[PDB]
Amino acid sequence: RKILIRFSDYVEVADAQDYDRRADKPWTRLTAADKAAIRKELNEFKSTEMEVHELSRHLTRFHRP
Amino acid sequence: LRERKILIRFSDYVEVADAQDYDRRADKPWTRLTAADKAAIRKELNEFKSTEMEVHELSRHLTRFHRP
Amino acid sequence: LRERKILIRFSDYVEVADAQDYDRRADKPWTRLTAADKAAIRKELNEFKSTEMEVHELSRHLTRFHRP
Amino acid sequence: ELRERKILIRFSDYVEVADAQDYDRRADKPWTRLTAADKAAIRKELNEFKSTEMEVHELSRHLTRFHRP
Amino acid sequence: SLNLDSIIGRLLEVQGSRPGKNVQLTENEIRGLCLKSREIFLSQPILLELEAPLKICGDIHGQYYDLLRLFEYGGFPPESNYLFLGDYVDRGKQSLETICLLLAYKIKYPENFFLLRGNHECASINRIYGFYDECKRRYNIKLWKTFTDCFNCLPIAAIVDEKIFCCHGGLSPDLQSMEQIRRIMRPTDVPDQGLLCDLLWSDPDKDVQGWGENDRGVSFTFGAEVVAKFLHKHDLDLICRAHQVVEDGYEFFAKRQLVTLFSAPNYCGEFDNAGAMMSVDETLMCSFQILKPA
Amino acid sequence: SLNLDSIIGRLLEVQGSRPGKNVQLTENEIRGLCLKSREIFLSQPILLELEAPLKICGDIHGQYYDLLRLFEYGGFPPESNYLFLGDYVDRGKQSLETICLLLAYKIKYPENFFLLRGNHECASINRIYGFYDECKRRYNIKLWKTFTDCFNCLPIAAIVDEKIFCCHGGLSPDLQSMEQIRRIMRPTDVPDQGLLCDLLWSDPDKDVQGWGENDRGVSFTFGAEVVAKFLHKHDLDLICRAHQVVEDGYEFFAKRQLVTLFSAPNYCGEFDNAGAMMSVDETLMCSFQILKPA
Amino acid sequence: SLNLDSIIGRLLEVQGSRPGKNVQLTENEIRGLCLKSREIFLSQPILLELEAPLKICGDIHGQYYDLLRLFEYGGFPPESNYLFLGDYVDRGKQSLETICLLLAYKIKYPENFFLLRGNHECASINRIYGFYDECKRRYNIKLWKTFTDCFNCLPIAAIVDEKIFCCHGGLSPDLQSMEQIRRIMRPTDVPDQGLLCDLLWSDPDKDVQGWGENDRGVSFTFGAEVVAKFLHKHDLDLICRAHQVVEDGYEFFAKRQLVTLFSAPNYCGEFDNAGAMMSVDETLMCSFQILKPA
Ligand SMILES: [Mn+2]
Ligand SMILES: [Mn+2]
Ligand SMILES: [Mn+2]
Ligand SMILES: [Mn+2]
Ligand SMILES: [Mn+2]
Ligand SMILES: [Mn+2]
Repeated sequence: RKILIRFSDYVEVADAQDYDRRADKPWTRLTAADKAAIRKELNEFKSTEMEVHELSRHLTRFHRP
Repeated sequence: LRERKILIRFSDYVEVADAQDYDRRADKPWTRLTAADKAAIRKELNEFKSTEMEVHELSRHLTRFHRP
Repeated sequence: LRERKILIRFSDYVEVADAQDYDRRADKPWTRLTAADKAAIRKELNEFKSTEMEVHELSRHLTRFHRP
Repeated sequence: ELRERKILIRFSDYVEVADAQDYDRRADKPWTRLTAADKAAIRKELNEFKSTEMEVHELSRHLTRFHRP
Repeated sequence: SLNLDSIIGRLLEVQGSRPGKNVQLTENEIRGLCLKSREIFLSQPILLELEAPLKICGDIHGQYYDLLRLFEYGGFPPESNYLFLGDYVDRGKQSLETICLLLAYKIKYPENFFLLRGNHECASINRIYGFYDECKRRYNIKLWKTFTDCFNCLPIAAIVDEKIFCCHGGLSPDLQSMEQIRRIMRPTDVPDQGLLCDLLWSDPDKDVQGWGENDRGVSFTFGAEVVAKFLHKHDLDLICRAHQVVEDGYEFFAKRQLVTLFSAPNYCGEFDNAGAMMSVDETLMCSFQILKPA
Repeated sequence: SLNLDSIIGRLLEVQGSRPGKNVQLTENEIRGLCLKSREIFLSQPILLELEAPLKICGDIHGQYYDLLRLFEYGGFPPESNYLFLGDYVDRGKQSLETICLLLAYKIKYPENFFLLRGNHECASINRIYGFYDECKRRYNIKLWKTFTDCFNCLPIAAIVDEKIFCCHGGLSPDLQSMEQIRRIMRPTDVPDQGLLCDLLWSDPDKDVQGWGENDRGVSFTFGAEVVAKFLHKHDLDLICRAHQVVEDGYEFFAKRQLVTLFSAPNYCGEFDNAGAMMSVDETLMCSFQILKPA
Repeated sequence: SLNLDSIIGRLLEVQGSRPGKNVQLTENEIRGLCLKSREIFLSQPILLELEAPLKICGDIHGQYYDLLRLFEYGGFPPESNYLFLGDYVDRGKQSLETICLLLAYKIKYPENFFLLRGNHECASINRIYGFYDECKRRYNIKLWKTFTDCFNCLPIAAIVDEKIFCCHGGLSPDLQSMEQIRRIMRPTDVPDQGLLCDLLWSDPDKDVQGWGENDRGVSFTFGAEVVAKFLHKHDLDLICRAHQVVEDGYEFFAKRQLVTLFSAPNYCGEFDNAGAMMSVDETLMCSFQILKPA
C-alpha cells in the first residue's frame, strides 16, 4: 500500500518553565465511606441532572451502591 | 599450494529444523539522523572517548575519533 | 418431500488454514479409578444433587441420581 | 520419538492410607534471629573451619563452599 | 464488581506463547464470570432464535490454544458473531481457560455470542473426565460447584433464521414439538434418558433406519429418514450438530440434510482430524473454514 | 453577552508571573465559556475532518503555566492551528485556568483550534482526581456540573488529510467502521467499557499480539499487528494519540505507524519527561517540537 | 556478590513466551555481568587458542528468541561448547537480553563458551545502530558506557585446533604474523582502518584476485587466492567468519577454504535466510545444522 505521510528529522528543542510541579494527591486518602458517598453522588447527578442524548443513555456510567 | 595435506573434513549431512516464526522487522532510526544530529553525536563520542572511556596506554592511537 | 422449496445453500469453496502444532496428548485420570472410587463418587453426586445443586421445581424429575 | 520408547515402570491404582501421629510439630527457628554481626561472625567461623580443620579430598578443594567476609 | 476487560485481556495475553502456558485469573474473577453469564443465559430463551451472519463451532474440550487459533482464523468477537455447540471442558489440559474466555465473551457481547450446552456441561460427566480435577487442583471444589450452577442454565438448542436447527448431540424420539424444548425449565440437570438427554448425546448412523443402539451406552442413534421427516415437519433445511470427531472438521449426513461440526483439531493427540466452523451469511449461504494439522 | 477578548487577556496576563497565580474570572464568565464552546462542539462532527497545517498536542493535566509556554513555543492562536488530544484537567493545580483558556481559544478560532475528549474529561474521573475539588474550592459545585455538560459534547476523534487518525487513548476491538464513531450522539458520558471507552483509555503494548490486559484496570492494550491491519483497512498512514507519559514528549510504536504525544513536561513533578507537539504541514510532513525540563 | 544462577534462570525462563518479552535484570546485576565478564576476557588471550568439540555461530543482532532457539537446537551450555563470532547487539530489539545471557554464560562456563568481537561491539557503531538507544530507554547512558568497557576487552580472533582461523569479518593486508594480533593491548577501541579494523570489517569477494573495494565504505574485500595464500603460510585449513547474511546460514568460498556463518534467520525480517551453526568434533570433522524459516 502506498504511503503518503513523511516525517522530518529535525526535532526542535526548547526549555520548559522550571517550577515545582509536585502536587497533593487527595484521591489516595479516600476511605471506603468516602467512595460510597461519591458513588451515591454521581448516580444521583447522572440520573437526574446530567444531560444525555436519548440515544446515548446506554453509555452512562453508573456506579455500584 | 596443491599438495599441502589437509586435516579438516566436512560432513555431507546438513540437519534442518524450523526457526521460530515471528515478525522480525524493526525500526531503523539511524537512517533518520540529521547532519545536526550526526554532528552532536560526533561531539558526544569525542568527549566520551577522550575523557571517560578507558583505553590501554599502548592502544590510544587506535581510538576512533570523529570529525567535528 | 421434494416440492418443499429449500432455502439454504452451501458454498463450494472451503477455506483451509494450518492448525497449531503442539503435543495435545493428555493424561486420562478416569482410567486409574477403581470400583470403590466410583462408588464414593456416586455417593458424592447423590448428596450434592440432593442437598446443594439448585434445580427448578419443574425440573427435579430430570436430576440424574446414581446407584450406590 | 519420545513416545515410542518402551517403558518398564508401572503404577498401582490403589493407594494405602493410614493416620499419622497427632502431636504438635511447631518448632523454634533460631536462624530467623541472626543479626548482621552474627552472620558475619558465623561466616568467619566457617571460613576458619573449612580452611584449616575440615578434611577435604585433594581433588575436591575447589568445591569447598567458602563465605563472603 | 467485575473487571471484564481485564479478565478477557489477561486470557488473550497468552496469544503468541507456546501452548500450555496458563492464565492466572483469581477465584472471585472466575466466580464473577459464572454468576453474570448464568444470569444472561436465564434472561435468554432456552431455545435460541438467532439470525445470520453467524459462525458456528463445535467441540473444544479444553484445547484452549486451538480456540485462540480458531478466533484468529474466523475473527475475534465482535468481528464475527459466534454460536458454540457445547463440550467446552474435559479431556483437555486447559478447560478453565477455555470456558472462562467463552463465558467472558458471552457477557461482553450477549446479543452476538452464544453457547449451547454439551453433554460434558453437566456435573456427573465433567466430574470424571477432567474438569473437576482441574478445578480442585488450581482452586477448589466450591468453584466446580459454581460452574455447575452456570452449566445447568445453558441453553439447549438454537434455530438460525427459521432454517438451521442446532444442538450438541442430535434428535430425540421424544421431540415432537419445539414447545417441548421451550418448556424445559432452568436450572436443570441432564437426565440419563429423555428429550434433554438425546439433544446432547444422540448420534447419526447410516446403518440405522430409524433409531438404534448407541455405542456410548447413552441415548440413541438415528438414521437419515428421521432427519428428512424432521426437516419437512418443521420446515427446516438443516440440522447442525457436533459431538463426534470427523476427519475434515465437518461431515454431512442424509443428503446434506445434517452436518457434524468438530473444532478441536488433532483431538487428544490421538486423531489426525481438522477442526472446522460453518459461516452463515444474511442470505443463508453456508461455507466451511477448517484448521488442518500439518 | 460574552467578553471573550477580556477573558483571554486576563488569562494570558499572568504570563510572566510566578506559576500558581490564579486568573480570576467571574462565575458568569466561566459559564459563558462552557455554554458557547459546547454549542460549537455540537455544531462540528464528533469525528473531526481536519486539514494541515496543524500542530497536535497531548496531555496538559492542569499545568497551566506549561500550557502558556506551549503556546509561546508554537505560537499563540491563530499563529498556528492546534489539535489537543484530551486530558486538560485533573492532577495539576490549575485545571480551571487551563480549560478556560482552551475553551476560549475554541470560541475565538473555531475553525483553527480543536479539542478532543480525554478520559479525564468525564464526570466520574475528574470527580476524584482534582478538577471537582478545584471547582468547589474556588467557586461552587454547580460550576463542575456546567463543565461536565461541556465535556460530554467534546469530539472524540479526528482525521487529518484522510491519513492521520487522532484520539486520546487508542484503538478498540469494537471499532470496525468510522461510521460507528460518527453515530455516537452527544451529549454523552464515557462508559465503563465499549467503543467510546477504548477510544479514550486503551494503550499500545509491544508484548501483546492482538489485545491484552490494561494495567489501568480499564479497557485493553493492543499490539502492532492490530495497528497495521487498522491503517491498511482504512487507508491511513498513522495513529496519533496521547494518554501515556513518554520520555521525549513523543514516542513511536509499530514502526512509526502510531505515535504517542505527551505535552506536560516534568509530569506531576514525578517524571523527568519533556512535553512535545507534532507539526503537520500541507505536504503531510511531520515534525516534532519539544519542551524539555532544564 | 553476584547470584549468577538466578540471573541465568530469569533470562532462560522466557523461553516459550511470545518473542519480544523482556527480562528484568537490575542495573547492578547487569553491571556485575559486565565487570566480571570483562575480567575473564582480559584474563584470556586476545587470540584465542581453542580445541574441538565446539559449535561456532554467526551474527545474532539482538534477536534474543532466535538465540534461545539456537541453544535449544544445539544444546544449552554446557551440553555443547560454543564460539560466537560477534555482532550480538544492534538492529534487533533485544540486544540487552542477548548480551547479558552470553556474558552470563561466559562467567558460568569460561572454558567452554567464547565470544569474539564484532564490528558492532564498538562504541561508534552501537551508538548509532540501536544498542545505545536500548540502554538509555530501559536503564541509562552510564550502563552503555559500562558495556563499552566490557566490549573493548573482547578477544578479536580464535584458532581452533591449529587449523580453523576465526574472526567476525576477515583477513587484512596488514596481517603477516599472528603476533600482530597478539600484541594488541586491551582495553582498545576499533580504529578507522588497519589490521584491527579489517579483521572486523572485511569481506570476501569472488571477483577480486587480491584486494578490492568494500561497499561498506570501510576496510577492503579480499579474493580466494588471498585466502589460499594465507592458509598455506600458516598451515591452516579453514577461515571461519560471519559478517554477511547468506541464504542457507552457511556459505563456502574459495573452494571451501573459507566459510561464512550467519545465525540470525529471516535476518531483519528483510531476508528469507536460514541461521546456521558449524559443529567441529574431535577429529576436525565439521558439520552444519541450520534453522530455516517456513
Ligand atoms: Mn465431545
Ligand atoms: Mn459430546
Ligand atoms: Mn492523562
Ligand atoms: Mn489519559
Ligand atoms: Mn552484522
Ligand atoms: Mn558485522
